[PDB]
Amino acid sequence: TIDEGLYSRQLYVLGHEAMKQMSQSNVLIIGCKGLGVEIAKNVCLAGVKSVTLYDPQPTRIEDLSSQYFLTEDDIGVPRAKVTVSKLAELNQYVPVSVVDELSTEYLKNFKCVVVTETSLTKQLEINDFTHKNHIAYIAADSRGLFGSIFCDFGENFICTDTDGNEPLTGMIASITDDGVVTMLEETRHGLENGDFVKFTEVKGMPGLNDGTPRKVEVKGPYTFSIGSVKDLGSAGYNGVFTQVKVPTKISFKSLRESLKDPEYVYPDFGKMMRPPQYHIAFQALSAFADAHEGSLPRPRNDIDAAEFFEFCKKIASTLQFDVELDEKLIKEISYQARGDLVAMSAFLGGAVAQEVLKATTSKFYPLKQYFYFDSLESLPSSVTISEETCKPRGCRYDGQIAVFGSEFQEKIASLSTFLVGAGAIGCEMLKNWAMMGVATGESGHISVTDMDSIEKSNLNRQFLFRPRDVGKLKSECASTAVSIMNPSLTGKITSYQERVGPESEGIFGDEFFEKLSLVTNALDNVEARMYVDRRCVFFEKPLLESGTLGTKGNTQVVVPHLTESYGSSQDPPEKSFPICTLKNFPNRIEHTIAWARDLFEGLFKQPIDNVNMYLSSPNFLETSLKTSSNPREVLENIRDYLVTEKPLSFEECIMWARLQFDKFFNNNIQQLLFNFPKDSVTSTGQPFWSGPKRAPTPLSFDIHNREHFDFIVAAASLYAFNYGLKSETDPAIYERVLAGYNPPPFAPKSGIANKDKQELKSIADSLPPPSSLVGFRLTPAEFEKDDDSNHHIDFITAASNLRAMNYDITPADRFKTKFVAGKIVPAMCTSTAVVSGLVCLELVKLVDGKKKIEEYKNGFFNLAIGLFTFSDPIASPKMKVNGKEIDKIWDRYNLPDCTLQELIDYFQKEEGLEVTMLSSGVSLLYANFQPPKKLAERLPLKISELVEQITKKKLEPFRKHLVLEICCDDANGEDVEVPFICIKL
Amino acid sequence: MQIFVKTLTGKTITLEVESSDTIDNVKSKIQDKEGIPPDQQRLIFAGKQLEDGRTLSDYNIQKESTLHLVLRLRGG
Amino acid sequence: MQIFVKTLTGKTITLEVESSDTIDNVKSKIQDKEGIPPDQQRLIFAGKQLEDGRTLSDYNIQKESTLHLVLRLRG
Amino acid sequence: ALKRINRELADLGKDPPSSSSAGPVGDDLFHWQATIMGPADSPYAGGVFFLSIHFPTDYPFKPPKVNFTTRIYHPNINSNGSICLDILRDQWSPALTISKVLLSISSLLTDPNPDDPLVPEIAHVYKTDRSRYELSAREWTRKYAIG
Ligand SMILES: Nc1ncnc2c1ncn2[C@@H]1O[C@H](COP(=O)(O)OP(=O)(O)OP(=O)(O)O)[C@@H](O)[C@H]1O
Ligand SMILES: [Mg+2]
Ligand SMILES: [Mg+2]
Repeated sequence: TIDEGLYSRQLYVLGHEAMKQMSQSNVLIIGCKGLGVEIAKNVCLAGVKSVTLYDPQPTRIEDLSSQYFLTEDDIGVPRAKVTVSKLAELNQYVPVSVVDELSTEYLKNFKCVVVTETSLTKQLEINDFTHKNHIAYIAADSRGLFGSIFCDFGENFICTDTDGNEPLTGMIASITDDGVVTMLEETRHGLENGDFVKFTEVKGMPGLNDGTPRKVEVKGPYTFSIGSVKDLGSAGYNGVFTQVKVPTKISFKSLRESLKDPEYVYPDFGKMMRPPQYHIAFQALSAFADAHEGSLPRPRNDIDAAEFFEFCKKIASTLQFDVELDEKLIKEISYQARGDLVAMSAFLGGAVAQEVLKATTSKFYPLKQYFYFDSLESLPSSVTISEETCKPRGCRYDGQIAVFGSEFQEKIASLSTFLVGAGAIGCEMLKNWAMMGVATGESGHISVTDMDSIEKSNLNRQFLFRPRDVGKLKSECASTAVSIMNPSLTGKITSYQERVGPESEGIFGDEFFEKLSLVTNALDNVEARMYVDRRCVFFEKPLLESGTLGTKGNTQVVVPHLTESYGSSQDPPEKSFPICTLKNFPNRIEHTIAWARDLFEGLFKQPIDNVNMYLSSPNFLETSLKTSSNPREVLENIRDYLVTEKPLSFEECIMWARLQFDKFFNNNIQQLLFNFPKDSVTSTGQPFWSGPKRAPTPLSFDIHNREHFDFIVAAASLYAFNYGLKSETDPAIYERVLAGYNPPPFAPKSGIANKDKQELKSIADSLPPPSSLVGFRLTPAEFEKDDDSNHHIDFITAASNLRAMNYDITPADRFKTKFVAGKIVPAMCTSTAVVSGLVCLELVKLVDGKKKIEEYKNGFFNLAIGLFTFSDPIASPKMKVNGKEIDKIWDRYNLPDCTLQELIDYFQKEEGLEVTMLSSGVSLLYANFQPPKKLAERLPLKISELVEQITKKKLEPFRKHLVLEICCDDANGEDVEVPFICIKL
Repeated sequence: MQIFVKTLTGKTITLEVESSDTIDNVKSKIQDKEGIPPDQQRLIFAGKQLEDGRTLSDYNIQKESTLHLVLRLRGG
Repeated sequence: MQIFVKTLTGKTITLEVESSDTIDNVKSKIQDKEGIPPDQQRLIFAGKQLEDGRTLSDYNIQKESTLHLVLRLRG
Repeated sequence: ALKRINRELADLGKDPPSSSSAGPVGDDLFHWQATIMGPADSPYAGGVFFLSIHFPTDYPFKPPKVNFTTRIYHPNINSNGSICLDILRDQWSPALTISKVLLSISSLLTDPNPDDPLVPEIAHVYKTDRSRYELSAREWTRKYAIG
């Protein structure tokens, strides 16, 4: 009973069983500061049964540094009481409660216990109980630019899925007597040693089809081994194999036992000596707090740092830790003890919330057991960071001033950022900017653009939007929400509903871009990313890119004149199947789903568009007769949808649907089997219908069958929608109408001058005149996956399953059909939080204006396996032009609006190069091989005039520059690459 | 020399290489074992992204070293 | 005897062969003259693809016959 | 994309393809019109076939869209001009030039592949009644590919 209208994207990551187990689990959260509130928000969005909060500490001003559910009117009130009311709104299926006191025996009510802002003695007391009663325990801590996570799920934790990947499946070609399984031609199984597989449809070895898993011994990318199958047979042909994923048992140690001998998870392999340092440092922090009435070391205080280092020495000696303590790093941990950054809180909250979901669902591999992280490369170096600048000012930014200082706060307050997109990452980024105080100064400003509107499925991970906001623009709602979070942003945010692309260069022009400080992408497609990257490269602005997919995510930074751009690298492209495979010989459900989508377009979209265009354009027929690749098809569509097969009631729609069923599931298969009988052979004597080709069988219409009736209903309903008729859903009318149907006879056809044009003319003049039909239009069907009442996904599912039944393929359900046909991207709130945290950790590096390339980090992570990795950005390539060092990416030529002849002469005299090709946009302005007359005509014109003439379109008034690509040859004739040209109009 | 490559999806790959091999040879071996074109591979060792034209000894990649094979993602 | 091999670009290569010569020898001659590996050679005569292990006489190849040299593509 | 396309165009200009001639339409670099000459020792002898090539914005990282504009009676070319070629759907790599695609199309014209067809009826005629296929191909190339 999972509400798929809300958890649509999350079910594609977790699944139905996982979320069913989640909906029966209770989570207790101790601590309601930024980290705790982040964890609680992610858990509430995920969909656990309930959340309980425990934090009786009265609110303080500094707590607003990362707590976005606290306002300045809540000072002096316990944090939990003022946070519960705002947390209760995120999800209506997840109650949120508050407990004024905790007793140990009270912990047995909860499936998971999360602990933050708690001393080590209390953590030991809680864990000593939770461990022996088999309750998952997570403890998180965030001190300045340092963070720690600890997980303990019990001694006998059972993990059903360890990586979150779909089971591997493949098509076999032959299995020898010794178990050597071979894949089809140029096909990779993708298995690893120790996996288990089960076979089906294996001919010659029926014993393998029982369904018993067998060990896999990989012997190459195309073959593997399963053991000895001597008894089961001599050789097997064809068949399919599917991977079997077996449960694993993970055994955790208690906190008391794991303090002495910890097990580390390394977020970065470049610094593998640090986590042992942080292990001592955090315990020393706890001891120091215990020795000073729970007070942490003061910011940038040397006396407190010395005392903290003495505590660290004592702890290291006590635990017999044979590690040499790095004094600088430990004292850095001491200095930033009171720091409270929203970016670190978001990062650790995403990680910890994912761990909570792992504990409650027994899915994915959990952290085992200590995860120590630092982002110490984000510490500013262009400002003064001392005890005087880092002391609190009694403002909401104390938690951040304790790390960065007041001068860096002034630098942050005067940023002018530009955020593209307002989805999940956009909302997280806006929240982080509001908490950090970005653009709250006199010269600060934020601009956010997004052309989409809020939908029900977006509320699962876009926490700034509520159900009352459905149907409104994302940017306005996000700006209002963040202005509520931080009132100082009132009047500092501007929201646009414009798509960023070539058509919006009049709004986001030179003036708009010249004032920015950085651009942050929150998009979901590669075309927009490339466009924004090109614009940033031209204007030389820093860019922050980030992306997510299920539990995976990445973040990249582009810095002018330092690193390469976003488009300098290539990603794997989308997979498109051969047209022959889709048309005639499918063997996967994806092929049939693609075929069904094409059928939907061809039945309910293209003919309607042709009919409408015929009744609007006065010269449509003549243009079509020589423009389209099949004018006969257009004429037939117009005739059929206007006169021949125009329905007058719903009964005719039902009859049409029955006829289409016959056409697409019974007759084309008969024709195909007439052309290639099931006993036919190839040119080499092999059987034709073998391997990837499956012999089909015609379907006979049976009303009682569920799939046939579903197809009839969906097709009739969509046809009625096209013609605007009143559809129905009662089976009585369908069964009554389809009873009196006489199928027209069909016999496959064996086949065996200029009169065709005369026939086309006769058909064309037979159509009713456009004048006779004025104000009459047919409504086309525009594909929409998120609506479960327009019959689109129903029709596609029914057609796909019927075609699978034709070729004996395993049918899918509406869930998988919607996933495949809709191109849905799995999404999670935890991954969004993690990527936003990383992006905001890079933003402070950008604000400081760091020059070295080793100080920046591109980040990648997969939360399903607990993998984090970072790497320096790639430096932009250099080149030699005329004996000068040129940056291939960030350098350009700046020239006036001169003539083409003058441009060529300038390039000859100055760079010593001969211009061979000159192009602008998608036009060829000049080429060395053009005829002399054309050049002599085009030489004395200015570049703007030449572009206008060639493109046959005047330049817009707002256009202030032209970008030209030039290919030139040296004196010797060797081609030399040069940067682009920027002509100033 | 034998090295290990871990993918962002959890898969593990074992490569037999030599310290004098270029990054191009390693990428070709990874393509053979995985089918990923060398121009679409992102290899990370000890916080450095490996670039074509250099050798393993330039990155101090020794036996039993672990590289990460990563890729960018389009959602968000 | 003599035979002619036509390529995709319109070039004609003349070879001195005998009716008993194997297909492998002809592919070897084509590799020696044009440098095209035998594995990538697709030789066609009268609508039939020449197969290794046979002779020209098996395909009734006679004085001044014409063959076609094409690439290996299947799909 | 512009620089790659211009390099391909210049390379075509330098060394003639002999049996083919591709070039931009008007002045648009992302829309070419190529020509292919029917092989002499084939049913399409003495025929000129026009193809339209559409380079995507992501070239050379996505395949060009190549469609026949002349009607051809081939087992692997349907009525819309779609060509059943692997290097155009999923085997495309950023290392193949338009000249290679034209050579592949000429080879496809010189010998069809009826074992994995795109037009099952023409493939059936080719496999069963060869002479009728030859006559039909000659008739179609005379009716459409000449003039
Ligand atoms: N070219 C663009 N210019 C501006 N905003 C864009 C552009 N392309 C996409 N966006 C916006 O970027 C955001 C992408 O985030 P996200 O993918 O989470 O949202 P969605 O596409 O609406 O949701 P879903 O993918 O879950 O159906 C959306 O607001 C989308 O409107
Ligand atoms: Mg949307
Ligand atoms: Mg989206």
